[PDB]
Amino acid sequence: KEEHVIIQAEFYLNPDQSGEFMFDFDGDEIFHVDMAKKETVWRLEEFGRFASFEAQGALANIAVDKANLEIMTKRSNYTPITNVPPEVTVLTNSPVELREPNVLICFIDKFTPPVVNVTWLRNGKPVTTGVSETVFLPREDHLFRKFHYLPFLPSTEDVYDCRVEHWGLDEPLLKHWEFDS
Amino acid sequence: GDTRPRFLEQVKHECHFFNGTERVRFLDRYFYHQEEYVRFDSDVGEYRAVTELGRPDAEYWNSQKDLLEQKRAAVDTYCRHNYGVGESFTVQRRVYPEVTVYPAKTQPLQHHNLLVCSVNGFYPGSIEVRWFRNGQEEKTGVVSTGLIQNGDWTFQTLVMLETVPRSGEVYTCQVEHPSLTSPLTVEWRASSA
Amino acid sequence: SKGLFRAAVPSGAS
Repeated sequence: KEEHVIIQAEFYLNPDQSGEFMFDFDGDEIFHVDMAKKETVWRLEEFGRFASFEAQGALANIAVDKANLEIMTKRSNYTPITNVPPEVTVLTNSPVELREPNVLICFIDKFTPPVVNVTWLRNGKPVTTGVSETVFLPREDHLFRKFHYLPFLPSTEDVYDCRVEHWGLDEPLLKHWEFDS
Repeated sequence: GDTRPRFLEQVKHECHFFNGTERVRFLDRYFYHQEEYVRFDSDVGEYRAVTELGRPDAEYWNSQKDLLEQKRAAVDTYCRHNYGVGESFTVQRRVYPEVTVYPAKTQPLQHHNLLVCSVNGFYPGSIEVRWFRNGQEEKTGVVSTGLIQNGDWTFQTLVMLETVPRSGEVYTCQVEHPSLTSPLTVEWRASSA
Repeated sequence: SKGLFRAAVPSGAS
């Protein structure tokens, strides 16, 4: 079996008018193009010291993908995508000790289309401070996965949730986590 | 919230590497929703429709000589080239695991428990994790999560062991990984603390 | 020492 796989993955989605361009090495992201800022964004800052990417070239690809999409939509008799709702798992970066810096990871798996509303909740109230997310990552079955990250100091007093909205779900899905004692 | 029907184009240009770069396979794959409709596979050397929806594309693109020669060069111009650029921080990347051992349920002795071995932060994915009771490996009662990808160029795995500790016992979790030249070992001795 | 990643380009459909 094969040592490694490098996949350049693109999409465009209507009517959201939204698109992605990203590189992937064995299921981890090297970088993507922020279509908004028109900039290359390295998943790790270190990758940028070693390499480069002409972001304008990504945007051209996307325009071709948009124009193709229009054609494909017609050709299918305007048959739309079937929602596949996501699986969600929450886990810690390292094992949990009180007062010891850690990170909650929201793994959102096996869904399409690539639109999700995600929110970290601490005691039922949203938290943006210090958080981060990946773009939508390709899967071999042509669905998507995505991660979100929340830095936190563990506590007996706090509870946390990962609240995921997606059109394939009737209701928002919360995945719960709390200090385990 | 938004119940408007949606329409999705994906394109995946894939380079598969075997034995370093001594065999490379290039796939150019087009998707409508999740359905692959047309692909170019360097082993075939022309575009082939996967679904009837792709015939018009396979037939049109295969009539373009420059296009095909261009896709036929992709093993070198695209795949090997990019393998070159990224190799140093991808193929060569190695981060050490961190190993922590603890019981999951704070129970007394001669009572069932799960000793957890948590291995964290390592790259690449391949790893092996072994539990010993005294000096004897135990493959029975090993409950594992498997390889978990954290999405940030690190993995974890949690490997638990079903015990019934009595206090004259020592348990050890042993980790091997390409970043290490010797196993990381972590002990847990059976007592009240 | 600083290499450039090349993008593969999708073709325009019929």
